[PDB]
Amino acid sequence: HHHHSSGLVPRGSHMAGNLVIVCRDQDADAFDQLMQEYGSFQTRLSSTAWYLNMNIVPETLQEDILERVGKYTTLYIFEATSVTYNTIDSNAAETLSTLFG
Amino acid sequence: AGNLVIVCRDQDADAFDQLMQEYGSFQTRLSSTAWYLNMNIVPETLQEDILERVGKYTTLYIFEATSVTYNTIDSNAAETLSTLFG
Ligand code: NA
Ligand code: NA
Repeated sequence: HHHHSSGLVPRGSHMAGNLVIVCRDQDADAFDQLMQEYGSFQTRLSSTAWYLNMNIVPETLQEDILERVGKYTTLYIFEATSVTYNTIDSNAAETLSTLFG
Repeated sequence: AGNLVIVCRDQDADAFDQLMQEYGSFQTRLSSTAWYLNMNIVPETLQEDILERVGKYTTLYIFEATSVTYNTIDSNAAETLSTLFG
C-alpha cells in the first residue's frame, strides 16, 4: 500500500486547522528554522513546503512569519480539507498517517 | 473549479514541472517543488496520472484547499491565485 488519503478530520489529537505553507527556494532554510518551533505538529514536505496541524487563523500565521523573516518575503498559506499522497518510505508513511489522521 | 496544491520532493522538480505544463493557465508554480492548480479533477485521479507518468515510487502530496492567503513577488502566481481561487 504506497497510496494514501486523509480528510484531515478534527477529532481527538488532530487539531481543526490544517495548513500548507509554501515559500520560495531562496528562503527554504529560514522557513525551516521557523517551522521547527511547532514541534511534532508540522512536517517538511519539501525544501519549500510544510504541513502544519494547528488551530491558527492563516492571516495570523502570515503576520507572524512576515514579522520574523521580513515583510517583503514571499509566502503562500493554504487551509486544506484533504490530502492524497504516495510515499516509498515506510518510516515517512507512519509519521504521516499519525500527523494527518 | 477545485483548488489543489501539489508538492513533490526536490529530486523530482523538473519532471513535475514538465507535467504541470499540460494544465496551462490553470496552474502556477509557487516554488521548485509546489504548484497551485485550479481544476475539476479528483485527487486520486491526478495522483494515478502522475504516478503512471513519473514512476510509481514517486513521493507526492495533493491537497484540496479551501482558502489561501499570500504575499508574493511572483506576478503569475499573484494573478492566478487572485483570479481563480475564489
Ligand atoms: Na487554521
Ligand atoms: Na494520462
